[PDB]
Amino acid sequence: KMCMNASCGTTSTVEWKKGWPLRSGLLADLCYRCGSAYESSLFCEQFHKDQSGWRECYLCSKRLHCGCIASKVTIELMDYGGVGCSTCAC
Amino acid sequence: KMCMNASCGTTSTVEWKKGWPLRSGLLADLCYRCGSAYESSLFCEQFHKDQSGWRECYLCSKRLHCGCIASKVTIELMDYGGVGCSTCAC
Ligand SMILES: [Zn+2]
Ligand SMILES: [Zn+2]
Ligand SMILES: [Zn+2]
Ligand SMILES: [Zn+2]
Ligand SMILES: [Zn+2]
Ligand SMILES: [Zn+2]
Repeated sequence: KMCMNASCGTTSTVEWKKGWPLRSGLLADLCYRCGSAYESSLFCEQFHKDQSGWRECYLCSKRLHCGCIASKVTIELMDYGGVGCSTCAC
Repeated sequence: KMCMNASCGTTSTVEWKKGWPLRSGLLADLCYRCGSAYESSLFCEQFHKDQSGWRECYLCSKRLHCGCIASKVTIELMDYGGVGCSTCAC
């Protein structure tokens, strides 16, 4: 196992964890630190701050990391453009 | 019918066209101008230049409008972050 957080990529951790669904449909491997962040639903806030792709929810203005598999399940693409939190879209 | 391009929204056009799949699974209505842009695969280049969400393909650096239903079918979310054109990912 290797942690699938590119900025991390450790092979040693006190405990392995699971992350997002891969394009294979299988579930990514994360180290204890990165996996804890993912479970907290703050993976992209913690690791992808500098990256391109951030938009704002159309209703609450929460920052949403688009074009990113790690946040895919929490972002709704809206019918006429833009994105919403799963809360605010549904 | 009303063109589902928010910057447009006309109700009069010489010819109606179809756009992206809606979250209902049905297919959006676009006027002749916006629909032509969509068929050309340059809708987001033509209308969403100023918007947030643009990333670069991990391999060819093409600009890809993420968090956007109009480009959803042309963008692959990669297993470890970032995006690729359908060409470069597959
Ligand atoms: Zn890690
Ligand atoms: Zn992210
Ligand atoms: Zn929201
Ligand atoms: Zn139009
Ligand atoms: Zn777009
Ligand atoms: Zn590409």
